[PDB]
Amino acid sequence: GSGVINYSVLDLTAEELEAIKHQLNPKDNDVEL
Repeated sequence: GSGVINYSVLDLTAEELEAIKHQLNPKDNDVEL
């Protein structure tokens, strides 16, 4: 019954947003959704 974190951000940075789009150097090594 692990809790879930609420991540709701709109004011994202260009450098941050671009980083996700590229998905370069990920962190999730196992169990990905």
